[PDB]
Amino acid sequence: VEPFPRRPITRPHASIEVDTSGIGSEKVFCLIGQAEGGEPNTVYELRNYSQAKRLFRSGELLDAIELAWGSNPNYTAGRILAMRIEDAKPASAEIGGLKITSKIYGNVANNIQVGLEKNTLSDSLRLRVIFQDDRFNEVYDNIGNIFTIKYKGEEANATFSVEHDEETQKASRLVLKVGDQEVKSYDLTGGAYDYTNAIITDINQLPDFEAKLSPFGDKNLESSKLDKIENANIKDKAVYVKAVFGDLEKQTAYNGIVSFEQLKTIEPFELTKLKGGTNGEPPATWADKLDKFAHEGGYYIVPLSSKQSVHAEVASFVKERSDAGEPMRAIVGGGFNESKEQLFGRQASLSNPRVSLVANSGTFVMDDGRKNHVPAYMVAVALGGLASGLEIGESITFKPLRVSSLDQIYESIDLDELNENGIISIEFVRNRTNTFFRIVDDVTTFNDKSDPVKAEMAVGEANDFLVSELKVQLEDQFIGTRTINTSASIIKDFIQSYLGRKKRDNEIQDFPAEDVQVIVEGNEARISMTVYPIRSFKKISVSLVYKQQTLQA
Amino acid sequence: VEPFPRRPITRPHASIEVDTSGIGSEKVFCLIGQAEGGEPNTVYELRNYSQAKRLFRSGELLDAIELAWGSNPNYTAGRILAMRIEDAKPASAEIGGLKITSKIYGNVANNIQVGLEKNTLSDSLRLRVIFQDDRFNEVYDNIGNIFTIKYKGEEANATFSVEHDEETQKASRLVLKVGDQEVKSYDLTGGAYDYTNAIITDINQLPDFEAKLSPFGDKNLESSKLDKIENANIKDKAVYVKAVFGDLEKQTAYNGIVSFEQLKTIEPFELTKLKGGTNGEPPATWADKLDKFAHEGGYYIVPLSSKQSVHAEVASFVKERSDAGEPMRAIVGGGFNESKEQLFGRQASLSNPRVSLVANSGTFVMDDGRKNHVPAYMVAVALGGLASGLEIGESITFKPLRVSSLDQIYESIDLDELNENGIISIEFVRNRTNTFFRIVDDVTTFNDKSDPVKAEMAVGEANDFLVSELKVQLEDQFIGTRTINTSASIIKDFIQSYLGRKKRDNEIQDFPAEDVQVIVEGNEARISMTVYPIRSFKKISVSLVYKQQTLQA
Amino acid sequence: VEPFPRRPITRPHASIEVDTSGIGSEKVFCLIGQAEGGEPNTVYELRNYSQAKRLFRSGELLDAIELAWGSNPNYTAGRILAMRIEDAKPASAEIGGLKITSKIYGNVANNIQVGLEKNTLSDSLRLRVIFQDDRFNEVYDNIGNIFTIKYKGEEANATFSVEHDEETQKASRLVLKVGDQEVKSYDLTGGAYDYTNAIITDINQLPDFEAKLSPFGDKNLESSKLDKIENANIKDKAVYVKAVFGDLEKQTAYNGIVSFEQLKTIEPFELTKLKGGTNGEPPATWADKLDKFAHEGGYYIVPLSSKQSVHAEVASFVKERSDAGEPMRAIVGGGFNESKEQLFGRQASLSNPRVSLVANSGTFVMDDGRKNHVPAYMVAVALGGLASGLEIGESITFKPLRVSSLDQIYESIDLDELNENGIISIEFVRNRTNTFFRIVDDVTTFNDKSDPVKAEMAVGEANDFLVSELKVQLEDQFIGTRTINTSASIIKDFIQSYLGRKKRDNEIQDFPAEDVQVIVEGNEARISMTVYPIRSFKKISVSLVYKQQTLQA
Repeated sequence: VEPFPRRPITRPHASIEVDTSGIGSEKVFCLIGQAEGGEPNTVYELRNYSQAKRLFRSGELLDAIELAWGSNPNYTAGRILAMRIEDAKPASAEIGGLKITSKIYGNVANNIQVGLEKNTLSDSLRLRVIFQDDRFNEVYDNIGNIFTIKYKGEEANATFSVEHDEETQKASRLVLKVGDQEVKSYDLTGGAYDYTNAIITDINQLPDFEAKLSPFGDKNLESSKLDKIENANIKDKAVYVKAVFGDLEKQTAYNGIVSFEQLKTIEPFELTKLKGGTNGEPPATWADKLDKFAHEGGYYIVPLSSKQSVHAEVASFVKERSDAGEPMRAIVGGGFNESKEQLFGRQASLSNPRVSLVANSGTFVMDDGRKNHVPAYMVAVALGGLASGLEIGESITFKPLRVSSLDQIYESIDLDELNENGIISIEFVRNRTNTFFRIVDDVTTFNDKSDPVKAEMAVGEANDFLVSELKVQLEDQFIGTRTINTSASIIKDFIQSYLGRKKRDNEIQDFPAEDVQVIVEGNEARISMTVYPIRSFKKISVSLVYKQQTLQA
Repeated sequence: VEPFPRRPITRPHASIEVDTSGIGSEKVFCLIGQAEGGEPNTVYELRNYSQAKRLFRSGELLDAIELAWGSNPNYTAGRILAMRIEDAKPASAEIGGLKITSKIYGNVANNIQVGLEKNTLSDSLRLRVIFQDDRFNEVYDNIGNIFTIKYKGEEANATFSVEHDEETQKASRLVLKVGDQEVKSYDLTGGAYDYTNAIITDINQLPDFEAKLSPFGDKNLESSKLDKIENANIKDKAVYVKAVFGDLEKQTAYNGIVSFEQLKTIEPFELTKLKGGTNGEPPATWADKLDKFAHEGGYYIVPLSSKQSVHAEVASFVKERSDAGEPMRAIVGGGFNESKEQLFGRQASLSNPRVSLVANSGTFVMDDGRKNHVPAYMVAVALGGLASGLEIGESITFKPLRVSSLDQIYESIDLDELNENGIISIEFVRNRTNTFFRIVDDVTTFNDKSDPVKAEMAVGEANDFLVSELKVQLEDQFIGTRTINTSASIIKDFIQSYLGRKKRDNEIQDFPAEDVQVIVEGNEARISMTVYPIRSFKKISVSLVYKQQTLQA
Repeated sequence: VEPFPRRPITRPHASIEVDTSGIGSEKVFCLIGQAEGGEPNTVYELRNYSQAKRLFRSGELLDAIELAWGSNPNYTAGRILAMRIEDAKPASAEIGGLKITSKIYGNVANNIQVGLEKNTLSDSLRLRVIFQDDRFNEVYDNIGNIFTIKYKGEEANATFSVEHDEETQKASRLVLKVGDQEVKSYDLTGGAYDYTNAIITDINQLPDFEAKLSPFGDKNLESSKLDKIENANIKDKAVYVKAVFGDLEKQTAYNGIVSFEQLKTIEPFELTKLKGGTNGEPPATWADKLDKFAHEGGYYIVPLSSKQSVHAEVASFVKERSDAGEPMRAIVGGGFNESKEQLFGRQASLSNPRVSLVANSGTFVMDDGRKNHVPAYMVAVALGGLASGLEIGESITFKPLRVSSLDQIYESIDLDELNENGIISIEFVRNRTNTFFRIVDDVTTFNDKSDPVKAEMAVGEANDFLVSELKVQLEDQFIGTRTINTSASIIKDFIQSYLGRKKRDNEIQDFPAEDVQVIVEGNEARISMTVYPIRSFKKISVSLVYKQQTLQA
C-alpha cells in the first residue's frame, strides 16, 4: 500500500491509499570455449551479434554462438551466456611519462600504436591512436589550451597564477593580479567556479579582461586538473591555461581502445607499438571457471571440449547446483567420428540423469559460406540452442536439425543400439522427395526407463522448472505473511491459479482440484497436491482390421 | 521419494517432495552349432540378418538362423542368441618391430596380410592390409608425420628433443634449445600438455617458432605417445613429429581385422601373410559351452546335433538352470529318417518334462536358392522359431510349417503312435485342394498325460513365465518395505492388479479376486491365491440329433 | 506461567497471568581417518562439500565424505562428523621479534613465506604472505598510522607523547605537552579514550591542535595498543600516530593462514620460510581419538582402516557410549579381496551387536575422473552414508549401491554362507536384462538369530531411538519434579501423544492405547505399556493353486 501523503497530518483532512498490486521464464543458454578476445573469468550476456563479435573477436566460441543462434531458424534468438577459458592479458607500455594500457586481452593487443606530438601553429599538444586490425585511426589535435586570459588595462604590471592544494597538488585557485595585488581570484575547491567556463565568463564580464575557450572540442574540463602558473604576464598576450593532460583525459576517457594514466612530468613520444600482449595457457581443470556460473541464471550449458575431464567437472558442477536449488543440464559430444565403443565408454563413465551425450558429428553451412567440419560437441551446442528455443515440456525428438552433412550415417540396428544405450543420435531421412535429418530421441546418459523424469530431457526439464518456480513463488509470497484465518484458502486459491496458468501454457497435462489441500499448524504449512505430468508422444500403435460390406441397389 | 533441495536448510524456506513412484518377457530363443566365423565361447545378440551374416560368416548355424526367422511368415523375427562350440584360434605373426594378431578365429584368418612398404615421397609408411575372402583390399597411408615445427630465430643454431621415461618410453617433455640452453620447454605431464593441441597453441604464441597441424591425418595424438627426438636441428627444416606407434593406435584401432603389439623401433617390412589360424577341436562335453547361455535371458534352446549324449547333457543343463531360477525348454531331432523304434529308444532314454523330440525331416527353400535337405533337429530349430514367434501360453498345434517337402509322410496310425509315445510329428494335409503341412501336437518326452502341466508345452510355458515374473516382481518390490498395517492391503492390491493385467493379456483364463488372502507376521508374508490356467482346445465333440418338424399351411 | 509484572503490587490494579505452554530427530554418520589438514583430536561438523575440502585439504577422509554423500542420490545430505587421527602441528618461525604462526596443521604449512618492508612516504611498515598452494598472496601495505596530528596554535612548541606504563606494559596516556606542561591529557587507561576516535574528536577541541583520520582510513584500533612515543614535534608536521601493534593484529588476526605474536622489539625483516610443520605420528591406539567424541549425537561410525585392534577399540567405544546413554553402531571392512575364511575370523573376533562387517571391495568413480579402486572399509563408508540417508526404522536391504565395479562376485551359495555368518555382502545381479549392483541384507556380526533387535540393524536402530527419546522426554518433563496428586492422567496423555507421533511417522506398527498404565507413589514414576515393533519384509511365501473352470455358452 502507498499512502498519500507519506507524512500523516493530525488536522482534519482526507487520506488516499493506493495499492498497485494486480496491475502487472526465459530458460537462458550457456557456453564455455575458446576465443581471441574478451576478459578472462568473466561472463557476458549476448543477444546482439555485433556485441558478440566485438567482445569475442574470433574463435570457436563465437562460431558456437553463431551456430546456436542459427541452429533454430523457426525460434527466437534469445539470451546466451559465454566465457573465455584463456587467461589472456592486455598489452601495456610506459612511455612519455604516461602509463598506457589496452582494453583488448590477448596477443592482438600488441598491434596497438600510440604517439604524441606538438603543434607549432597553436602552441598545443597533439595525440594519435591507431589500431590497424580494426582500421581505427584518430588524431586528437590541439590537446590542452582550454581558455585564454587577457588584460586590457594600462597598468605597468598584470600577472596571473594558478596555485595548487599542497596535500594533493590539485589546482585550487586561479589568481588575477594587476600592479602588485589581486583584482579577483577564482577559488576552485568550492564555490561558483567548479567549472572552467564559469571562470571564462566572469573574466569576460570584468572591465579590462577578456577570455575565450579554444573551439577544438567541447573541453569543459573541471578546474581541479589545471596546470600550475606563477606570475605569468597577461598584458603581453591572451595567455592560455594549458592543462594538457586533464584535457587529454577528458577527451579520451571513454573513446578508443587505449587508456592513459600518469607514470611526474609528461612529454610527447614517438608513434610506437605497445607490448605485453599475451594469451597465456589454459588450466588443467575448468571447475574453477564454473564457479562464476553459479548465480548467473541459466539451464543448458555446453563446454567446447571433448576431453572426459571437462565433462566430469561440468557434471559435478550441475549436480552441485541441482542439490543447491538452481538445476542445470549438460549436453556433450564424443570428439570426431568416434566409434560405438568409445561412445559406450563415455556413456558408462558419465552415467548421470542431468547429462546427455551426442554421437553424430558433421558439417554446417556457416554464414561465411565455409563448409565448417566440426566435432560432436558443436552439434551438442546446436541441440542446446534448439532446446533453449523450445517451450517448456517440449522435446527435441523428431525435430529438424538443418545440418548440411554427417560423418556417420547409421543402420536401423545401429540407431536402435544408440537409442537403447542412452546416446542421442541422428538419422538421414531418405525416403522423402525432400531428404533431411531428424533427431531420433532425447534420452539422457543414465539408462533406465523406470523413471521417465531421469530418462527423458523434456520431462526432467518440466519437473525442474515447475519445482523451482513453485518454490520461488511460495517463498516470496507467503513467508513473512500473517497466519490469518483465511491463510489456507488464500494459499489454495494461489496454487489453483498457478496450476491453471501452467495448464493454460501447456506446461502440464492436468491437475485434480480436490487433491489441493492446505494444512496450517504453528509456523509451518503442509500442502498436498497432485499434477498429471506433461508427456511427449514416442510410440503410436495402430490396428487396421478390414471387413466386408454388402450393397442393396 | 525425492526431496528438494537435497541439502538441508534451517533458515526460513520452502520444501518440495517430488515422487515418481508408480507412473513408470520376450521369450528369447537360442541356438548352438558350428560356423565359419565369430569368436569361441562368446554369446552374441542377433537382431538383423546382415549383422549375423557379417559376424557368423557361414555354416549350419547361419542356415538355422535363417530358418528360425523364416519359419514364421505371420509373425515377427524374434531376437536369437548364438555361439560357436569350436575351440578356434586366430592367425598371428611376428614381423618388423611388432607382433600382429587377427581377431577372426579360424583357418580362414590365415589369408590376412599386413605390410608397411614406405612411400618415400610423403615420407610415411603405406599400410596396406588385405583379406581376400572378404574382398577387403584397402590402402592406408600418412602414418607418421603428424605435424610440423620450424625455427626462425636469430641465433646461430637451434635444436629440440622429446625426453621419455627410459624405463617405459613414455614421453614426458618437449624441450626447445639453442646450443645446450633451453629457449623454452613444455613438460608433457599433468595438464593441458597431455595433448598436441596445447603444444601447437603455445608454440604458435612464440614469434620464434611455428606449429601447424598437417593435412596428413588430423590425429591430435596425446603428447605421452610422441616419438623420441634427440637434438634435431630446426633452423633449416620444418621438422616433422611422427609418433608412428601412437599414429597406429589412432588410425588403425577400428580399421580392418588386425591388432598390433610390441615385444623396438617400427621399420618397413614386406606384405606378409599371417599364420596360426585354427578351427580347433570339439569339446568333450557341451555343458561348459551351455554355461555361457546360463544368464543371457534365453528360454528355448536347440542344439545343432543329433547325438544322444549332447541331448542328455542339454537335458541336465536345462534341469539345473530351471532349478536355479532360470526356466528353459529344449527341442531336439534325431538325424535323418530314423525309424519309430529309434524315436522310442530316444524318448525312453530322455523321459524329461522340459525336452521335446521331432520325428520328421524334410527339405527347405533357402534364400541362397538351395533346396536344403536338413535333419530333424533343423526342423526342431524351425519349431522353436515358431514358438518364439508365438506369445505366452500359446500352442503350436495345427500351425503351418512352411516346408517344401518331408522325407517321411506318416499315416494316421503312425502319427497316433508317435503322439502316444511322446514325440512331436508332422502331417501332410491332403483333405483339401490347397494341401499344406502342419504340426499335430506339442507334447513333451515325459509321457504321462494325466498331468497336463508336464505334458503340455504351452501350459508349462505359461506356468514358468507367470511364476518367474511374479517372483522377480515380488522380490524387487516388497522385501525391505516396512511391516505397516497397510502392507497386507498394498500387497493384495498389487497381486490383484498383476493378475488382472495378466487376464487382460489372456495369459491366464480367470482368477477369483476375493480369494486373495494375505497374512502378515513379522518378517514373513504368507500369500495364498487361485488361478485358472489358460488352456488350448484339442478335442471337440458334437452330439448332433435329428428331429421332425410339422408345417401347417 | 509468568505473571505480568513479576513483582507483586499491593495498590488497586489489574493482574495478568499468561501461560505459554502447548504452543511450543536427526541421524548423523561419523568418520575417522587421515587427511592433509584439520586439527588433531577435534570433532568437526560438516554440512557442505566445500567446507570439508577447505578444512580437510585432501586425502582419504575427504574421499570418504564424498563417497558417503554420493551414496544417497535420492536422500538429503545429512550432517557428518570427521576427525583426524594424525597428531599434526602447525608451522611457525621465531624470526625477528615476532613469533610467526600458521593456522594449517601439517607439513604443507612449511611452504609459507613471510616478509616485511616499509614505505617512507607515509612512514608505515609493509607485510606480505605467500601461500600459493591455495593461490593466496596478499600485501598489507602501510601498516599503522591511523590518524595525523598537526599544530595550528600560537605557542612556541607543539609536541605529543604516548606514555608507556611499566605496570601494564601498554600505552596508558596520550597527552599533548608543550614546554613543561600538559596542553590537554587523554588518559587511555579508562573512560571513552579506550578507542582512538575519542582522541581524534577531543584533539579538535583545542584551538591550537587539530586531527584528521589517515587516507587509508578503517583501522579503528584500541588506544591501549599504541606505540611508545615521547614528545615528537608536531609544530609544522602531520605526524601519524603509528599504532603498529593494533594494525598488525587487525590485518593478520583473521586474514589468511598466518597469525602473529611477539616473543624483543618489532623490526622489519626480509622474506623467510616457516618451520615445524609436522603431519605427526599416527597413534597405535585409536581410543585416544574415540574418547574425544561427546554428546554431539552421532550414531554411525566407520573406521578407515583394516586393523583388528582398530575395530576392537571401535566396538568397545560404541558399547561404552551406548551403556552411557549415547547409542552408536559401526560398520567395518577388511582391506582388499579377503577370502571367506578370513571374514569368518573377523566376525568371530568381533561378535558385537553394534558392529557390521562388509565382505565386498570395489571401485567408485568420483568427480575429478578418479577411478579410485578402494578397500572394503570405503564400501562400509558408502553403506553408512546410505543408512544416514535412510530415515528412522528403514533398512539397506535390497537397495542400490551405485558402485562402478566389484572385486569379489559372490555366487548364491557364497552369499548364503556369508549371510549365515552375519556378514553384509553386495551382489551383482544377472537376472534382469539391465544389470545393477545392490545390497543383500543388513545382518550384524552378532549371531543369535532369535534376537532381531541385535541381529538386524534396523530393528536395533529403531529400538534405541525410541528408548532414548522416551527417556529423555520423560526426564525433561515429569520425572524429578515436585510431587502433586494429579500427574498420572497428564503423564498418560503425554505418553499416548508420543506413541501417536511415533506411529504417525511409521516408526512403530501399532500400540494398544487402552493398555497404557501410569502409577505414581511419592516420587516413583511407574510406567508400563505395550508396543508392536516395526519390521521389514525379508521372506515372501506365495502358495499358488491351479484349478479348472467350466464355461456354459
